[PDB]
Parts: sequence; C-alpha cells; structure tokens
Amino acid sequence: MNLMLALLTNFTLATLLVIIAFWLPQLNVYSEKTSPYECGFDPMGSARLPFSMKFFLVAITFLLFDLEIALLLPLPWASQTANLNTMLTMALFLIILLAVSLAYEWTQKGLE
Amino acid sequence: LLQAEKDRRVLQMLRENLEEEATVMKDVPGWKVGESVFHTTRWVTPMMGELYGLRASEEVLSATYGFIWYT
Amino acid sequence: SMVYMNIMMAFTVSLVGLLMYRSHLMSSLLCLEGMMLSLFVMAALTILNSHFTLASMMPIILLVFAACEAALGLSLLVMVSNTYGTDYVQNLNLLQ
Amino acid sequence: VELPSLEDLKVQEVKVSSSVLKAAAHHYGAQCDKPNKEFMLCRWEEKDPRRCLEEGKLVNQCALEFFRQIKRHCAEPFTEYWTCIDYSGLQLFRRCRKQQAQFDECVLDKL
Amino acid sequence: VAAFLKNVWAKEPVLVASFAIAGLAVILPTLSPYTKYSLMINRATPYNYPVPLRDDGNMPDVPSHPQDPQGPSLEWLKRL
Amino acid sequence: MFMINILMLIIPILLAVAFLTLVERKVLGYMQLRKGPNVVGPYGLLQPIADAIKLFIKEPLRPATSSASMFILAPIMALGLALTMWIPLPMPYPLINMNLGVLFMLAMSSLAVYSILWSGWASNSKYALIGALRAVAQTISYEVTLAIILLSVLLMSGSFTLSTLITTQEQMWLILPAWPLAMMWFISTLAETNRAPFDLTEGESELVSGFNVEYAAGPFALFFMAEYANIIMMNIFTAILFLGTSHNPHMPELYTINFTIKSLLLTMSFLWIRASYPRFRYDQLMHLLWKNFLPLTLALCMWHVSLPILTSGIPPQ
Amino acid sequence: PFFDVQKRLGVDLDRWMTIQSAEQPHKIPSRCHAFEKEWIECAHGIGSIRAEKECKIEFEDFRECLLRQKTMKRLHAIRRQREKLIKEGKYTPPPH
Amino acid sequence: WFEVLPGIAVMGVCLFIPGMATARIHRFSNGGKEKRVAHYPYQWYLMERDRRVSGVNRSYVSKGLENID
Amino acid sequence: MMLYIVFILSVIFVMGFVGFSSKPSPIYGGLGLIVSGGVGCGIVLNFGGSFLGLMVFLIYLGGMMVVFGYTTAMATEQYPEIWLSNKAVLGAFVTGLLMEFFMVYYVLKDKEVEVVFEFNGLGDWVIYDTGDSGFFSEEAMGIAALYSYGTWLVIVTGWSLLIGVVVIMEIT
Amino acid sequence: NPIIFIIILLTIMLGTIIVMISSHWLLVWIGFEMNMLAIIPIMMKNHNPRATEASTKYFLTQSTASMLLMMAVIINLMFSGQWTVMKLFNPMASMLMTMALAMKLGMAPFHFWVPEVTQGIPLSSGLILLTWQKLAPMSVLYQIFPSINLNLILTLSVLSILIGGWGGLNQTQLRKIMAYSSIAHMGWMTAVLPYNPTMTLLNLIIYIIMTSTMFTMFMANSTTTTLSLSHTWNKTPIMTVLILATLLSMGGLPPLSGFMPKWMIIQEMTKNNSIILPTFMAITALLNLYFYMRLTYSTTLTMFPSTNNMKMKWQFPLMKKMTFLPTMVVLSTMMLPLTPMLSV
Ligand SMILES: CCCCCCCCCCCCCCCCCC(=O)OC[C@H](COP(=O)(O)OCCN)OC(=O)CCCCCCCCCCCCCCCCC
Ligand SMILES: CCCCCCCCCCCCCCCCCC(=O)OC[C@H](COP(=O)(O)OCCN)OC(=O)CCCCCCCCCCCCCCCCC
Repeated sequence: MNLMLALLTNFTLATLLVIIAFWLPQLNVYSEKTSPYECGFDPMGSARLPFSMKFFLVAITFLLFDLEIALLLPLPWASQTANLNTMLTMALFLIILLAVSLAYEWTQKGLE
Repeated sequence: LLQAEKDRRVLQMLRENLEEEATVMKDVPGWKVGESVFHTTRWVTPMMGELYGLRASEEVLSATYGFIWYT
Repeated sequence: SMVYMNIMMAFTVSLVGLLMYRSHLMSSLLCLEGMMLSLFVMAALTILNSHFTLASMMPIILLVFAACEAALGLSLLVMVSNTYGTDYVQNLNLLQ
Repeated sequence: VELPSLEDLKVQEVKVSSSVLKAAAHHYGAQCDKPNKEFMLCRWEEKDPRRCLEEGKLVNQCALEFFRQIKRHCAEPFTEYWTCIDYSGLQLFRRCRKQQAQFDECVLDKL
Repeated sequence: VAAFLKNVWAKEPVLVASFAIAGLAVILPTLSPYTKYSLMINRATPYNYPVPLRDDGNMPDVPSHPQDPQGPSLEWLKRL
Repeated sequence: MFMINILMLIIPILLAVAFLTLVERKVLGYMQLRKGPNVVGPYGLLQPIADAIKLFIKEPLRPATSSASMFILAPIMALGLALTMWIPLPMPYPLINMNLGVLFMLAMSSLAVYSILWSGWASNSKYALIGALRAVAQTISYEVTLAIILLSVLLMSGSFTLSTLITTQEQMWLILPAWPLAMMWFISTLAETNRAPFDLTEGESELVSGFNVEYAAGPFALFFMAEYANIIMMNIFTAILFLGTSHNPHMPELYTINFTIKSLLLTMSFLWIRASYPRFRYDQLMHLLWKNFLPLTLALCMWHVSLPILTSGIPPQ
Repeated sequence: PFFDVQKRLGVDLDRWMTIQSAEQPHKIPSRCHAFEKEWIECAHGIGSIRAEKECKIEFEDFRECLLRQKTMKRLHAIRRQREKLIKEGKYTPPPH
Repeated sequence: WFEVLPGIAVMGVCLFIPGMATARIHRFSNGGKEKRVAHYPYQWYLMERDRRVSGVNRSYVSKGLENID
Repeated sequence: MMLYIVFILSVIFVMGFVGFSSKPSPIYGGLGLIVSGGVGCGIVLNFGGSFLGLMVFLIYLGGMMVVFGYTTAMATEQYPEIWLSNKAVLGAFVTGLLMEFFMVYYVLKDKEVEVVFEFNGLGDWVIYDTGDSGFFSEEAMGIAALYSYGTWLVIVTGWSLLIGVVVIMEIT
Repeated sequence: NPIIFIIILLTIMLGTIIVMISSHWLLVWIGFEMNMLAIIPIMMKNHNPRATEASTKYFLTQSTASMLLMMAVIINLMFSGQWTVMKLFNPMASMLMTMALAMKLGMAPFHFWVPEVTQGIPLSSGLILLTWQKLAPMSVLYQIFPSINLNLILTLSVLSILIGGWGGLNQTQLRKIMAYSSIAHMGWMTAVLPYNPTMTLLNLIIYIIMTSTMFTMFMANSTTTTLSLSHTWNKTPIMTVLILATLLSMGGLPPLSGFMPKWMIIQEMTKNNSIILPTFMAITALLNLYFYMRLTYSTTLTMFPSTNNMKMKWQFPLMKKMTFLPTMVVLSTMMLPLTPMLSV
C-alpha cells in the first residue's frame, strides 16, 4: 500500500523546506522597506499583455500533432497478433496522415 | 490441478457463509435457505459479497486490492 | 454503487447558467472541456469491471474528438479577442 | 441451490510452494493424461463445477503419487534444482539451464 | 529530370533523407520470404488452454497420448 | 523498513546535485586553463556546505507587486516532480515495479512546464511576463521530437516495462542498431531540460531575462537545486535505455559500480557542450524542429515498424 | 433513413463491437456472457413488439445479472438480520 | 587534471549508495532471496496461494518436497 | 489504507468541479482541472486498467492543459484576481457543498430509509467485485487496443483530424 | 482556396452518411460531430465581425447539443449493453435523448439558434447548407421512434408552429422570414412521427425542394423587403411572377403542391381518432400565410420603383438546377397518387 506513501513523503518534505526557508526569516526584525522598488528594470510598464499571433499558432499546431501519437501509442502491443497485413498497412496510414498535415501547413508557417 | 484446487475453495466458502447464516436467524418474515435471486437454476459465478460477506475486516482488502499496488 | 452517484452528481458541471455565463467566456469554455472526464470516467468504470474486452477502445477515442473540437472552439475565441481584446459575453450585436 | 456436504472435501492436499511446483512441472502433465484431460471435458463440455467432483480428485490423487515417486528414487538432484530456480526474479529458465541435465541425467533412464 | 535528384541534394539534403527512408520501407514486405514466417511464428504461440475433443465415429487423428506422432508441424522452430 | 529506503534515496542524491555544482566549474575551469576552487576546500571539496548556508541567511523578499498563492506554489511543484521521477528506475532493482513506467516518465516530464507558466505569470512584468511565455513554447514542441523516437525503440524492446529493457541488451549495447535515433535523442533532452546551446530559458536568455530573475535566495535555492536534479536524471535514463549494462543475479554489487560510472560520463557532456558553442537565436531554435528534426523522425518510425516484420524478428511479449 | 448499405455488400463497417458476446480476441468472455447468448436466442424472428410481453424472463434476470440489484439487497438485509445482535451472541462462524 | 578527481569521487560515491541500499533491503527483508515481481494477474495468483500454505504468513518461505513426503 | 479509499477520492473529485463550476477568474480554473484530473485518474487507476488512466495525464493534462494556459495571456489579460475574495463566488460554493455531504448523509447512514434511498449501499468490498482471478494474458484492458478488426474506426478518426488542421490553417 | 473549398464541402455530406450507415451509437456520435467541425469555415469566408460573432453563437449551441447525446448513450450502456440503434430501454435516457436532439433541428424551445445565426451572415448565398442539419437528426428519429413518451414530442411540436408563426410578422429581413417558417415546417412533421413514421419523409422531401428554390430566386440582389420592390421593373418582370408562384405554393393552397403534404398527413392523423390535434395546427398555419401575403403585396403591385438606376446589361449568375424546381414544386399535385409508395 506504498505508492501513496511513496510520494506523500516526497511532497511533505518538499513543502517543509519552503516555509522554513521562505516564511521563517520573513518574520525577522529588519527595517524591510516596502516601497514599490521590488520590480526590476521595467519600472512602471503601464500596458496590458498584447496579443501575438505567431505565438498562438504554436499552441494549436502541437495539439493536433499530439493526438495521433496516442493512436500510434499501442504499436508494440499490436505486434503479438493475428492477421498482420492489416496491422502493417493500417499503421503506415496514420503516419502519412500525420505527414500530409505537415506539408499543407508547411507552405505557410511564419516566423514561429 | 490448479483449477481443481481453486473450485474446492469457494464451495467451502459458500457452505460456511450459508450454514453460519442459516443458524443466525430463522424468522417467519425472513429468508428461505437454499434459494437464489434469479429464476434460472444454472450455476452462475459467485460475487465478492457472496464469498466474503459482511465481514470485511482485513483479508478481504488484500483479496481485492492485492494485485493492484503491489507484489 | 455510491461510486456512480458520485460521479453522476459531478456531471452537473455543465450547469447551463455557467455554460455560457457570465463574462470572461474562457470560464465557460473551461467547463466545456471539463464536462469531459465526467464522460471519460463514467464510461471507463463500466467497461472495465464488466469485461467487454473490446469497447475499451472507445474511451481512447472519446478524447480524440473532444480535444479537436475544443481546439476549434478556442480558435474562434481568439478571433473575438483579436477584434476586441476582451471576450466579455455581454457583447451582443446581431439580435434575434 | 443445493451443495455437496462438508465431506467430499478435505482431501490430501499438495502442500508445496510455487517454485517446487514449477520445478518438475513439464515432465508432469505430458505423461499422466488420463484423469486431467478428461477432467477438462468434465468442465468445458459440461459446466456447473458442482456436478464434477470425482475427476477433481482423480487429477489430485495421481499427482500425490507423482511426487511420492520422485522422493524415493531421485531427490538429491531435485532439491538442488528448485533451489537455484527459487533464487528469484521472474523464475527464469535460462539461468539453471546448466543444472537441468544433472536432474534429468536419470529421469529419462532410472525411472 | 535526372539532374533534379542531384541539384536539390546540393541544397536541402534533409527531407531527401526522409523520403529515402519513407521509401524502401513500404516496398520490402512484398519482397523477402522472411515475411509470412512473421505470421507463422505468431500463430503457434499458445496463450489460452487447449481444450480436448471427443471420439464419435471419427477418430480423424491425434489420440489421447500427445507425444505420439499425432499433431502438425510446429517443431521446425527447435531446429531453427 | 520500507520507509527507511525512501529516505536512503532522497538524502544521498542531494549531495550529488551539490557536489555537481563544484564539478560544474572545475571541469569548466581546466578548459580555460585555470585551477578549481583553490583556497577554501582544501581542494574545493568543502565549498558547497559553505555555499548553501549563505542562501538561507540572506533575506527572502517577496515582490510588492506580486501575487500570493501562485508564487509560493511553483517551488512546491518544482521539487515534487524533480524527486518523484527517481522512483520507478532500476539499478538493478527499482524501488517500484511498475507494469508500464516508461510512459510514466512522460507522465512526469510533461508537468514541469506548468510551473514555468506559473512563475513567469505569478510574480511580475515583461522580463518574465512575455519572456517566460516563449520558454513554455520551446519545451512543448520537443515532446513530439521526443515521444516518437522514444516509441521508436519500443518496437524493438517488446513491451513497456524496464526489466525487459535490460534483458534485450545483454549482447548488443543498443546504440548501434538505432544510432540515427540516438543523435536526436540527445539534442531533445539538451533543449527540453533548458541547457546551454538552446538557452532562452535561464540566464543566457537575452543574457538578462530568466525565470530566476526575481527569486531571492530563499526560494531560489531550490529552483537551481531542483533543476539540477533533472539533468542527472535524463542521464540516468539514457544509460538504462541505449547503453545498457549487464545484470547478474548472483552479483548485484558489480551492477551499480559499472553503472554509475556511465551516467557520470554522459553528465560530463552537458558541461562539455557549454564551453564550446554559442546560442541559437529563438527562431532558428524552433526552425530546426519542424523543418529539420521532425520529418526524419517519422521516416525512421515507418522504418522501425516494417523491419521487425520483414525480418521475422518480432520481440516476444 | 436507415439505408443499410452494409447488409447489401458484405463488409462489416463496424457490427463487431456492438454486443457483449461477439468475438473476444483471445476468447475471454464477460461476467454475463451466459445470458446474452441466451436472451438473443429468444427474440430473433420475433418482431420485437410481441417480444416485450412474451419473452420477459430471459431479459429480467440478465438485467439483474449486470447490476446485481436484489442480490445486493438480500445481502444488505442480512446486515440487519444480525448485527443488532452483536452483543446477543452468535458470532457464527468462529475463525477460521 | 588532478584536483578534479576528488570532486568526481564525492559525486560518484553518492550514486553508489541508493543502488546498494535497495538491493540489500529486498534481499534482506525476505531472507537472502530476491523479491518476487508480479506483472500479470496470473503471477499474483501463485503468491497469494503460497501465502495460504507456506508456513505462517509469508510468500518468502519454502515448503519443499519433504513437507508432504 | 481503508476499504473506503475509492469513495474518499471521489468526493474530492466532486468538489474539484464546484471549484471551477462557479466563477474563478480563469487562471484558478487550471487549478480546478489538474486537481480533478489527477484525482479522477486516482479512480481509474484501480479496477485493472492503468494504461487507460495514464493516458489522461499525457494527452489531456499534458496536451490541452498547456494550451488552455498558453492562452489567458494573449487574450483575457486584464488585472487578475482570486476567487472567494468576492461575494458572487462564495454564494454558490456552499450551495452544492451541503448536498455534497447531504447526499452522503442518508444514502446509507440510516439502517434502510426507507424504500427509494436504500437500493444502492455504500461499500463494502463489492465495489470492485471481480473474483476470481484470470490468466497471464493481460489485465485486460491490455489486449484491447487493436489495429485488427476496427479499420473503419481508424480510417475516419485519422481522416477527421486531417481536416482539423486545414480548418485552422485558415481563419487565423 | 478553390480545391480545399470542395474538400470541406464534400465532407459535410460525408459526415451525415455515417449517421445513416451505422449500427452502433459510437459511429452516430462521430457522424454529426465532424459536421459541427466542418461548417465553421463556411460561416467565415469574407471575415466580417458579425459573422465571427455569429458562428460562435452557432458553435457552443451545437457543442452541448452534441454533448448530451453521448450522455444518453452511456446511460443505456449500463442497461443491457446493446449498442444497436433501436429503442433505448430506459425512460430516463429517451427523455434526455429527444430534447437534446431538439436543439440541432431547433424546435420551439431551444429557440434562437435559428434567427440569430441565419440573420446577418454576409454569406446569404448559401446557407442552403442548413438543409443537411435538418436532414441528419431526422434520420436518427426514424429508428428511435418506438421509444418516446408521446407527450414531449408533441409539446415541442404544438409549441413549434404557435411560436414559429408569431415570431416573424414583426420582421423585414427576409433571411429571418426564411429562418422563421423553418421551425413551422419542422412542426408539421414531428407532430406526426409517432403515428406511421413514413408520410413524415413526404413532408421533408417537399421541404427541401421548396426552400432550395426560394434561395436561388433570391440570388440576384435581394436583401430586404424594400429591395424586393425594386427589381420588378428593373431586373426581370418574369421574376416577379415566379416569386409569386412559389410562396403561394408554399402556403399550402390546393391549386398548387404545397397542399400535397397536409391533405395526406391528415389522412394519417385522423384515422387515429385524434381530431382536436390537427384542427389546432391546421388553423395555426393560417397566420403562417400572412408572411407570404403582405410579401406578395410588395413585388406584384409595382410598389414604388424609384431612384432611377438602369441595369442595361444582362445577368450572368449561375442559377443551377433552377429550370426544374418550379415545375415539380407547383405542378405535382395531380401527378402524385403515390409518391408515398416510392418513398415507403
Ligand atoms: C501541495 C501539497 C498538496 C498536494 C499533495 C498531493 C500531491 C500528489 C501528486 C502526485 C501525482 C502523481 C500521480 C501519478 C499517478 C500515476 C500512478 C501510477 O500509475 O502508478 C503505476 C501503477 C500502475 O499499475 P501497475 O503498473 O499495473 O501495478 C503493477 C501491478 N502488477 O499504479 C499503482 O501502482 C497503484 C495505483 C493506485 C495507487 C493509488 C492511486 C495513485 C494516485 C494517488 C494520488 C492521487 C493523485 C492526486 C492528484 C494529483 C495532482 C497532481
Ligand atoms: C537506405 C538505408 C537506410 C539509410 C539510413 C541512413 C541513416 C542516415 C541518418 C541521418 C539522420 C541522423 C542525422 C540527424 C540530422 C541532423 C540534424 C540536422 O538536420 O541539422 C541541420 C541543421 C540545419 O542547418 P543547415 O542545414 O546546415 O544550414 C545552415 C548552413 N549555413 O544543421 C546542423 O548541422 C545543426 C547541428 C545540430 C544543432 C545542435 C548543435 C549543438 C551541439 C550538439 C552536439 C551534439 C553532439 C552529439 C550528441 C551526442 C551523441 C552521442
């Protein structure tokens, strides 16, 4: 029944060392200037986070290449099998079905 | 042989969980002894509650959750 | 058993007042992807004890569309903020 | 339902371990062949293992004599054979492949 | 066209190495007789238990003793 | 005495990340023609026990314009998964016999980027606001360079357990039948775990902008600590996969001796790369994943599907 | 409308993953495999409008094979048959 | 080329501990034998059988041929 | 350690949803899913099928939960806040929180109350209810993933994703 | 752009075939999943900020209407485990089934799916493609048919024409006037579906024809009712006579062939001793005609063609399959003794 006590040791040793390093000398008796100087070298920066298109398409493109490796995941379990002409010719399909999705998008990526 | 030593376990388990149930209470608004829940008289497999009844103390946990979370 | 009531109580993470409302529409698309795992789990508890041996490929395929579905829906939610900067579901122009 | 008694139980049970059962295990099944293969027809071809209790003892009683023969004739290479294969981890068969013929030096010949 | 397989391999020899491994991979299972042994090995690995049959008239083959010359040819692997 | 085994594995490895910071610079020093830490040791050897106490005396400020519950939760998840990943790993016996644990490595290596997305957001503005958004973007793209060619050896191993990964290599040292995959296995972990040539993560990263830019030495002491715990763990994972040692059941002592010598050698390379090569200028970093790394990885994937079939050499499971 | 192309030309598009007792790749059945094969034997040429009120026996036990509804109730009430008489004797059985 | 070898020799020992520790717990907790692994549910069935019949409550003590004579 | 380790997980999973089902300022919405996704995987990693649970970390929690947090910066980048520090969040948190206990309160804590609320009891060890054991094939759950019989299944789902890129190769 | 516009357009009808060719609830889930994936580009083409704020009001309405269907499958997965498309074995499932699917066909509840999309899409060209999504779930209610509660399927259908009728007398925008009376013609067919579920398809095949020929007439310039004035004396006066004929046919007047369904559909609704049910609906579609009269009072009476602009040039659009539509959508009432023995 240790899996599950194989990690709750590891996280309660993790959260131990945080509060002892951070929070315990955070109650110390120094002067502790609380003035708004804590931000470094970008003093005010009175703006909202602007949209960047070339850093959105990187999120979606990965997600659609991430799905069909989980289809591709039970290939070693698909070895000790019955009829294997089917198993080979279907395994080669998905990879090409992943490969074409490159080549269409490959004619327009952008400065990624 | 490993099959023929396993089926002998559950009939002992069914007998003790019935014979030490038939001596518990014989009420007139109670049970008949030897009945089944189903209409069809054919040997269906038993259940965890059939073998290990209302006991549920230690060894029943090692029976169910033994193979999972470890050797 | 009680392992199905919880979780069938947890299917009410649709709840339709919080399936399109209120604003910050990302909060509504959140529970659209979080309505899965109340279907991915509620299927997986039933195929697995009752040894079907074949229908357990269906929970694998249940993610594959709903990921591609929600990814499409997230593309358009940039387009509502590409024109504005804020999603804000109390945007309405085309009346009904 | 109706069950057989507490009698037709409590037979002479083979109380051995896992590796010593898997020790011989190979010479075992391929040479008895009357009580056990017919017991499968008593289980597959007709179900309800409450009817089929005779041949459950026919496979068991002959297996009692299988180990009783191997104790009297040749047990000196036997006990060291399942010694090394009990040196555990998956119980491989390629580790004690060297010491397998010292057990089978006479199993083909003596008995 | 015979220069096209030598004047793009001076510019981008990256995807050319991919097609060279994409090709010569679909082609070979139609070629060597090592395949269909890959299905022959994979057929005679017993997972389940062999249930027996019953004598009724036939008696085609394979009597009660297994080590008799009774069954088919799967003993070419030990010689392999 | 299972509980005495876990503490016998967390504690002797915090020295090996503290006695790597010292060998970080002695090895990097003789490349520059200069000695190691000369005066405090005597040979250096007592440097990190003095260089650790200073951090926990020095005042751990929190930034005034920061959030609260996110800023102090990412170093909890930093050391959590940096130390939990050491569990299912055989040497020669693992602590845990997972049925399928090779996949559990990616179940642990996936969530590490979900702290960088926190800490870049949790504290403050532009030198870690957008400057950490383009550090999540490089680490997500090097899983599909990783997960494919991790699967590309499993068609030859046979299954998902790690005990078969030592059994299949008793006569081969499997870097030979797959040496094109072994190249791109290296550069992936060289760029995913945020190291020196592909280095828009830490401190070479516009040379000013990092996720370390705001943590004072209280919470900062783990980030560095935890991070150095990944880099000796992809090295302990490469040398159980390609360059596999020999196991003898009667003598398990000679396993580890011949084993720890090998993971140390690959760990030298992460130091020995940094003293040669310059950076990659974020475009060309990702310009060589899609265009250049990726189509070869599918090519060998289709190669390693057919070749176990048309050899009649199916691995048994 | 239900065109049923796959009955004309003999490919199975799916048809195999439908019911609980169809193929079983290495022949490991379910927990209620014995009642599926028995119940489908009932209504084959029957047009299903008389099958709802004629067969009615081979379906009901099969519903009660799968959920074990009254089997768990006959078991639960034995916890109230005894187990108020914890202190009134009858341990039954003594270990083991 | 000299002083870097003590820097190695403290790190290098620090991974010789956990390999030798765990290998001498499983071999020590179960009495000079390796630890039984069980990947498949059939392989669990041998141990849980063996616990019922070995001597008291253990899967790591043997019965032997001489037990049943 | 108890027999009730499954039931004690699922109540957390129910309370994981009520965390983000109301209105938490969509960066703590990530802290409603990753909590629930692991706790939900704590349920599925019982019962035998471990491969089907460990994929929920890789493809859902590893794939979609980065992109769901890789946005909320490029859009919806207003000045952030925390839930429960406002009045509209706490008023809905407690509403199901009682019923999260009240459903548990009388489903079986009474003897049998009375006819309609006693058909499904809590426990005991019949939650798994899988005895007896099996064979050395797989769990299984293991020999289930097939590039055998299902071919019409894969030829759609492969091809349905291929138009998934071409729809998003445009508008953006 | 041109070739990929077919492959998007081709797979729309490939999504709906798998809905019909299926013996398995998993495949009918995939079937009109990918339709909701492959309509979203057709909404976009010219990128106007109403269209982007219209497809997103289209989108999540057909995400939940998808999502409740998979909930309805997994309930009767627990009950008897058969997955053939047939009766659903559970009244808690079939109730959740029918009023989930009532959003994709939109009935009278689940209301504003129909006007809020179809209005103001700058692609008014077509958007004849909203006849497939009325065709896929009707192919699902042909099988589920002997398992319903018989009250819900009528209460969504009695409300259908009573509120699809009133909704559009207050309109000018003729896309909404086509969007309305598209709930009404979904009211006549699912009021009948429990009673002899064929002679439902008769109403549907008529409804595809008469609506498809309405949009092709509209593709000269027509946007608004005031624009429907200014083409009688300008474009072609034969267009004014044609646009009269189809509307008066689609109102159900017995000299034309939109009276072909009702005339037959009351032959089935009574014969089942249900008389107060058709007499309500038959008198309800009467103020479904006051759309069409008062629309025909615009174009066919020369109502103010001002702002002198001459179209001295010919017309070259593509009026594809137009010459044969108002010759089977008007003149067929004598020639159908049995259309309901071909389709039966
Ligand atoms: C800030 C502090 C507060 C937070 C503190 C809590 C943080 C906890 C975060 C830990 C996240 C780790 C989750 C990893 C889950 C994967 C576990 C796993 O898959 O183990 C492998 C094994 C699979 O079974 P198998 O390999 O077949 O066993 C051999 C049988 N012969 O499986 C097994 O061996 C046994 C399976 C059952 C074990 C119990 C269930 C495991 C999960 C329990 C924790 C629940 C997760 C908590 C939410 C995670 C949040 C990140
Ligand atoms: C028919 C039978 C079958 C045939 C089988 C044949 C097998 C062939 C195997 C080939 C595939 C394996 C080789 C992998 C491809 C190499 C990666 C690559 O393509 O890099 C291209 C990169 C792009 O740059 P370039 O194209 O050169 O243009 C700029 C010129 N001005 O240019 C580069 O060179 C970049 C170099 C790498 C970038 C990172 C460098 C940082 C330092 C890394 C050092 C790593 C050292 C080794 C790793 C450890 C090894 C154990």
